[PDB]
Amino acid sequence: GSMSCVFCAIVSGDAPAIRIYEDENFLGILDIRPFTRGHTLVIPKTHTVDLTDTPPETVAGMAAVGQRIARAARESGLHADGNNIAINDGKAAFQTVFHIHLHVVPRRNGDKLSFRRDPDREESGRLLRAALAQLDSAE
Amino acid sequence: GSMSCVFCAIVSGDAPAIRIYEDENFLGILDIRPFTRGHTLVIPKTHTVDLTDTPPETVAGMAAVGQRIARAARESGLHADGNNIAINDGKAAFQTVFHIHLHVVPRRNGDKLSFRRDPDREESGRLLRAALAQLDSAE
Ligand SMILES: Nc1ncnc2c1ncn2[C@@H]1O[C@H](COP(=O)(O)O)[C@@H](O)[C@H]1O
Ligand SMILES: Nc1ncnc2c1ncn2[C@@H]1O[C@H](COP(=O)(O)O)[C@@H](O)[C@H]1O
Ligand SMILES: [Zn+2]
Ligand SMILES: [Zn+2]
Repeated sequence: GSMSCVFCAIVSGDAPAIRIYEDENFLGILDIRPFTRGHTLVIPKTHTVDLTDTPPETVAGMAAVGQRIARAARESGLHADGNNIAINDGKAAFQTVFHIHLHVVPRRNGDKLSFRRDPDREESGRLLRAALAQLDSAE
Repeated sequence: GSMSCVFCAIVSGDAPAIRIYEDENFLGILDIRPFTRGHTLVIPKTHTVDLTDTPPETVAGMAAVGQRIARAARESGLHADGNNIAINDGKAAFQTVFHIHLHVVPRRNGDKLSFRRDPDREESGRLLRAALAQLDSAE
């Protein structure tokens, strides 16, 4: 899977990513074509393609991780006032990487975003990791 | 809550909706301003506002229900080839109803959708309910 799927390769540590979150089942990385700074992908470590073949428990967990990252962005040095959470199920819904995943796109009041390059993704990653660490400390 | 929040009112049976799904914790209804036919909102029966105050278990479950509706749309007479799942967390992310909810927007190959009126929402509801009933029978 690692040699044929870029998200499997990243999960296996065989392809590069700016990683911001990881647990037993999910990996959160920065998108390489961010809509906004801190645009994050939540990627189940098991390869399935979309909503037709992904266990509900995986979709459920992916959403929960997405929430955690959303909360972090809102308290982070990226100054998020909100977030768009998205799953693009199938090619007709804009799917281009055929390993299921969920987007967390940080938003800011008056950002005039319409639905793609971050001047310093490493900084955005560091800010999100610091915010996630802070949420962890508070619990 | 029912008199001050339109989604609470719908959950309480105090305001109209075309309902397509219901369990102990969630209600799925047709959006009144659909992006596509069968555009569905999944609404937790408990009122919370966004990702900052909604229990993770609720976000997780909302996503699972959204998946079920997505799968139904794909096998339905609305002919969905895919779906966009969205949560708009906060006003900065386009939130306009301040009771947390999740969008399932059916998509079709070559539909040229860009991110709003259904000629027959009752028909779209009937088609989704029939597809959901069919998924239930298969399990
Ligand atoms: N190697 C990669 N690392 C990080 N993000 C990626 C990589 N390849 C593709 N993406 C992103 O994954 C998303 C896939 O699109 P979609 O399938 O519509 O969610 C896009 O936003 C891409 O920019
Ligand atoms: N009474 C209602 N019944 C069904 N859908 C509604 C109603 N009022 C608002 N909506 C929809 O709820 C969504 C709220 O926007 P957002 O908060 O961005 O998800 C919009 O797509 C509205 O068209
Ligand atoms: Zn994969
Ligand atoms: Zn409410």
